[PDB]
Amino acid sequence: MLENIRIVLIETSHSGNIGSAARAMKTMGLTQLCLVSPKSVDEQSYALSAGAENIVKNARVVDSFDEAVDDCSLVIGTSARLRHLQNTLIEPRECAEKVVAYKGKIAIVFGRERIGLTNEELLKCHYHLNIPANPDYSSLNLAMAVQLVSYELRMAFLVQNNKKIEKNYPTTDQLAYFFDYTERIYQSLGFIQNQGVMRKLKRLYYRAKLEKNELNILNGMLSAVEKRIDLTK
Amino acid sequence: NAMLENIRIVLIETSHSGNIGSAARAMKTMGLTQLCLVSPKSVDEQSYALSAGAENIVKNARVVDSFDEAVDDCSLVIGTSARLRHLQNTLIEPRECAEKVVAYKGKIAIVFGRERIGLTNEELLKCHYHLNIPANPDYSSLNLAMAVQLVSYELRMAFLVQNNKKNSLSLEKNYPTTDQLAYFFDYTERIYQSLGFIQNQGVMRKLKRLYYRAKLEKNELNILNGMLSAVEKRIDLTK
Repeated sequence: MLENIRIVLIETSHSGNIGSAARAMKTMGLTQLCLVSPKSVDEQSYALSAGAENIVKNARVVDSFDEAVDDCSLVIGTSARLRHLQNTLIEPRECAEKVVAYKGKIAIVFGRERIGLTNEELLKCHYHLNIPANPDYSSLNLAMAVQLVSYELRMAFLVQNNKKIEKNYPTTDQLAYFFDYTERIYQSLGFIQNQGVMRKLKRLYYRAKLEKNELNILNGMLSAVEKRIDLTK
Repeated sequence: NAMLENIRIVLIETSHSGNIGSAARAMKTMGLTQLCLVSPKSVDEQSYALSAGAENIVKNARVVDSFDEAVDDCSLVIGTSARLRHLQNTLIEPRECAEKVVAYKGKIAIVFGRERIGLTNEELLKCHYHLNIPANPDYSSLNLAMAVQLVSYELRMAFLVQNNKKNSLSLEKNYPTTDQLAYFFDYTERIYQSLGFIQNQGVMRKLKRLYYRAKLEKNELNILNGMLSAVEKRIDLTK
């Protein structure tokens, strides 16, 4: 379900925004709202929720970011395209596709009304979600950003349910391990000297859509090489 | 630039003057600039306040008394609507809708009907397509600003994907030759037989299948040949 997604708002300054976000969530089928030290949750939150009062009432209220995301193994924060976030920057479409496919708890984290998220809060996210926007005017209202992300989450959920089609292949930990395994070895061999190799390698292996059998063989090859490396220090 | 400027956003009878502001803001975040109001109930400081830096859009908005004037000079007209069964032939959702707008060689009005009322029979008949936003069946009413934000966003995404297309087709005239890939397979074989990994021809067969299915780029082949050389140097250093 959309039930494993927690929507987290950090220090919402305007209490109406919380109602608007509850409404936007409910409109798309989301329910789990989390507020990290909201400035206030009040009659204005309840009024703007307009039928989504249940989402507001059931909101988890916590005093910290870490508390908000304590049992989520995937954490995504909304961000501007800051230079230092370039390797983990993603957009809502790809994000929605990642999320709907994820096994486990996911938190999507929206920052403060003007400021967004601090770098320290950003460091606590695995991916950084950027909404493509007018470069001259690229900050959304907090509830509208939630509305758009909630909307791509439902588009992705529906597309997936249109097939539920079905094919057992390779699981994502098996594959990310294949990467790390590949990275360790070829780094050891003097070959990998930056991220570029591992970027092309994943772009290739996705395209191929490795069968479980194929992952097996590429894995046995790593081991055979490791044996020789390990049998040479 | 923007061919987002050939798109007029029309808001039918807005109520709270703040809603005009919140819609102008949503538009500006996505690069839309043309706003038209039909008989707004009121426009005042709140229309400006809620625009949050999108005042220009509110200042320049048209204000008319009729749907006909509101869509003057637009030959593609899209009205938002509930999933009304009698409109089944012309109902579309925001993704398909944006692809059509973006390929439309003329001016387009997208008309946002009144919250929880929609458009009249006459107004619906005057739309070429009817735009419904997939939503919770149990709670499907977007307020005005939410609806404009989402349609504007799909519009911008349609615009970007179309402009990414116009560039990238020219941008992979480098695929390896048959002999290059073949050389790579014999090289993989030799090396992995040298290791003591290969015992039967099935490994190579499955590998060719994999790599042919992949359709290796020349630079990908380069990397993979580079790994085999990396492994080779190590083998050649042991014995």
